[PDB]
Amino acid sequence: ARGPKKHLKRLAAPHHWLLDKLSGCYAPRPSAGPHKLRESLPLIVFLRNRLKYALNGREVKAILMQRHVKVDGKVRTDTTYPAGFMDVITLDATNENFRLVYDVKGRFAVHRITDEEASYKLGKVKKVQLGKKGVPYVVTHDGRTIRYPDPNIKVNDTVKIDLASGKITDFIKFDAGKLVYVTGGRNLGRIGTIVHKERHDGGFDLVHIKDSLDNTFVTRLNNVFVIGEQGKPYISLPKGKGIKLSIAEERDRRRAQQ
Amino acid sequence: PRAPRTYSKTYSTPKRPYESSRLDAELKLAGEFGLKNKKEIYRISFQLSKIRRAARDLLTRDEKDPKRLFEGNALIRRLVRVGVLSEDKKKLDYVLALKVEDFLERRLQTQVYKLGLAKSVHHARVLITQRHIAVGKQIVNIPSFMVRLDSEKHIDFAPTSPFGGARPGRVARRNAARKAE
Amino acid sequence: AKQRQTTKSSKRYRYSSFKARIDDLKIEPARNLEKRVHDYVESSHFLASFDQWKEINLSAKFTEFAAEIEHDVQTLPQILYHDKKIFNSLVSFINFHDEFSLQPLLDLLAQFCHDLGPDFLKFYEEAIKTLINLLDAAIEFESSNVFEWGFNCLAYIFKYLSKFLVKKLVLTCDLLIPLLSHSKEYLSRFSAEALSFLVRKCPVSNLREFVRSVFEKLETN
Amino acid sequence: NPADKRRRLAKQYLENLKSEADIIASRLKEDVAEQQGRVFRYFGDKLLISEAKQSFTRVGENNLTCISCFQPVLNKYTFEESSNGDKNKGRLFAYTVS
Amino acid sequence: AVTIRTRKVISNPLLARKQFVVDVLHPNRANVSKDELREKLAEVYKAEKDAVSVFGFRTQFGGGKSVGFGLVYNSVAEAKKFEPTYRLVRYGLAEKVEKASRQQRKQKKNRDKKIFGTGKRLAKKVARRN
RNA sequence: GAAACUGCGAAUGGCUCAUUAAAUCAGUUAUCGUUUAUUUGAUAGUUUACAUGGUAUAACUGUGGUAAUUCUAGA
Ligand SMILES: [Mg+2]
Ligand SMILES: [Mg+2]
Ligand SMILES: [Mg+2]
Ligand SMILES: [Mg+2]
Ligand SMILES: [Mg+2]
Ligand SMILES: [Mg+2]
Ligand SMILES: [Mg+2]
Ligand SMILES: [Mg+2]
Ligand SMILES: [Mg+2]
Repeated sequence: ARGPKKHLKRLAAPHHWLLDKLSGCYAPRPSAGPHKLRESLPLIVFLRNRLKYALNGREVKAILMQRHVKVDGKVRTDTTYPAGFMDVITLDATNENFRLVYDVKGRFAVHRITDEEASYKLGKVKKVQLGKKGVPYVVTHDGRTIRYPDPNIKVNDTVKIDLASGKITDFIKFDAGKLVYVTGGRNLGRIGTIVHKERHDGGFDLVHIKDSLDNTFVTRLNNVFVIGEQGKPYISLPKGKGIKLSIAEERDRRRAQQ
Repeated sequence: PRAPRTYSKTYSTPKRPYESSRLDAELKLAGEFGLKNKKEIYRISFQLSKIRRAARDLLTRDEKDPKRLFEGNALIRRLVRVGVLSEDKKKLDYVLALKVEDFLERRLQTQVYKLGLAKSVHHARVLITQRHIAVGKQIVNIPSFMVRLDSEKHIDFAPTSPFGGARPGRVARRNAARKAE
Repeated sequence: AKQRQTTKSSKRYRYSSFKARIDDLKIEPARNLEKRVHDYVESSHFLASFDQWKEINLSAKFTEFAAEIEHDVQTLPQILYHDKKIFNSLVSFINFHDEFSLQPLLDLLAQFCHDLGPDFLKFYEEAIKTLINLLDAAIEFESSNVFEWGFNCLAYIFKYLSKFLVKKLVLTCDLLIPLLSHSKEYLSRFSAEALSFLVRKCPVSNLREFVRSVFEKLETN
Repeated sequence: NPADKRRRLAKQYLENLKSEADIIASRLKEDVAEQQGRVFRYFGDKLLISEAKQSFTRVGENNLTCISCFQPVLNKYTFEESSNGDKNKGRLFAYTVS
Repeated sequence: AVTIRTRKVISNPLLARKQFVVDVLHPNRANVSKDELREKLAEVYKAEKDAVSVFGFRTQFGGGKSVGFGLVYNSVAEAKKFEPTYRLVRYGLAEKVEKASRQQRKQKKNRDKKIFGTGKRLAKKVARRN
């Protein structure tokens, strides 16, 4: 190609969006934004294929141009705006606030939250560095740069960002015993507690995570997101609480509730 | 272009179509079940072979294997639901003991014959293809329709059928009109 | 400006300024001939509109208002017996000035007066005072729809209480003087239309008193 | 305006309840409870089975097969009794077959 | 008799409407045209007919029942604002815009691409030349 | 609101497999070895002003050339 691509085939789209393979030939290409293309949910999919509020792309555009959707407290009018992990989506006219959190299956789940919970979000500290004029700043996972961070904040820590003012309220250090959320790999969407962090200089660090059921799994550090201390998450969790459950029991409880 | 839509063949030609004993076997199956052609027999045989090969592969696995337990249980549930496998025989070994006749009886044609709605298997076929038979509240015109245990008690003449309480067909009212005239 | 949007474009969606909407807006409910929910009633106007608004509006304030008043509005006699608490709740929620919930509340307030007109007279002064505060509050936050809801509700109350208000229209005018004399041209303009309906309905004898009083007042905006 | 008419009927109906006496509020719910298809006559506990005055009246006809009873009822919508005629005001009838 | 049952009802104040799936039982009848379904739905939900849209109706094999999708806008103006133009034309609320076939418009576009400016100067130039 | 100037796009998409045998490509690395429109977040009291020019032109008015073109000359 002689330049950046602008089209996305449905088969090539991220699997977790759950798009019909025969509905059309192309899928919404997320525009540039806070989150990466493969780890983002465009607003069109959320409003049409998840909430079912709109029946087609044009109706989604009509909703957006009416300025009823807010992302992180800001109005967005792009159909393919890349909303992502820990993103707050507010619909005032319908009066709901949603937090984009993966389910156990590995898919963004429609999780409704209260207003007081919608007032803040969490961000994994991807980078800390001194800017121009000797002003420290922190870059989070969603591309937010916050100046004058607390000196104790380091990489791999989590910062509680208030949406209205965009300032850090609290933070969590990355240490053993902390509650973590998996954001990648086939363990995507699971929740557990840190046990040990294995370090390899010049390589990818590995973290051992133990679930509430005592099952243990190892994951690369890049896919780990600290969300609080054990038993005290700073955000409301989706149904299932990030516990992976086998297939036989899946049959079992589906029958039981049925 | 749009993504492909998958397709598959539902029947396979036999290893040796020319065995005299075989030819007599399809003669029996077609004659007793009123099958139009040999392709129906081959289709049922192919489905049965797939089922029993899966059962054999599951048996080869060690007992208590999660894959074995899950998949064998699913297969037994499906076979019980369609009715080929009786309730008291819920083990993978008896699945290997199934026969083509078991599936053939569950065909809507044969069931219609047994229930007494038709005087011949061919009469059952013509009744089904002419939209006179309804399972539950819905009309089925396909002789190859497989009946479930729950569906078995709901087979009846369709509401729209002249035999099911609707007005007489075209021939009857035509004859009545000419007689009146 | 001076060449107003006389020639409309082919665009289906067009931007309109608040002043543009206000200039085009006019307070006269009767000219609107669209089918109204309250026209068809089984128990009461209030109940007929109350169920409908539950279907359309999902605002938090309205939902809270509905739950408090749901049990006491099932029947017209129940509304009459519990009229005091119903009016207090309606006034309480309107004062919050939540635009998401104003439309169902303002409509129900008019329909409330429709059910028990002569009984609403004891509520009349508070109802008008609540609207005046709302319309004054509406100036701070731009929403033309809020003005349309408020004044139509005022117009509706006049229509249902047309007989009683006409007898003492000078009192009704006295309440609306801040609106009629308000600095904004449109707020005075809208109020004038609402009060105009009462005037055209007046007996000549009652009118002569009203015209004398206003001329006495005439002796800002 | 028919709403005024309902108000008049409601007003007269309200005056009746005041003669019948919280109490007014509950009784208001009860009268319309026929519209809402739910049980609204909770009187089982207060009932007195033991003191029931029982009687058996012999009849000539054989194998009395069914009985139908007619009860005039005040209608809340129009506040008039269901009696066919003025002579039948508050007269209870029972019909029997054999 | 004909019965209309509404299922999977959703309230979309974003678009200011109510969505649902309409199931229509019509024994002894071929089917129900969109007009009667619209007037019955309008009566049931107490709205103006112009505010009711219905489409996508399929009668199952064997007849006797149909399934489609139905929309009820909160008022007529919003229906005009959001409803697709073609559905408006179906209901007669809007008039079909008459336009030339795509090939004619494309050919005209190309011919106008060839000319530069208003083109009157070329007209007078060729008039004087000939 | 035609025309024209201005801004953006036209480097996406669609088609074909000619060349290509550690080349392409698959998996897996690196940029402490570099560019990056756009989106998103930060970020600039230190630079006649009740606001400067044609150092200028299109569209447009008008005069024309060529057999001919999405050609264009002078004013
Ligand atoms: Mg490194
Ligand atoms: Mg037929
Ligand atoms: Mg240009
Ligand atoms: Mg080649
Ligand atoms: Mg070579
Ligand atoms: Mg190599
Ligand atoms: Mg751009
Ligand atoms: Mg920027
Ligand atoms: Mg020049």
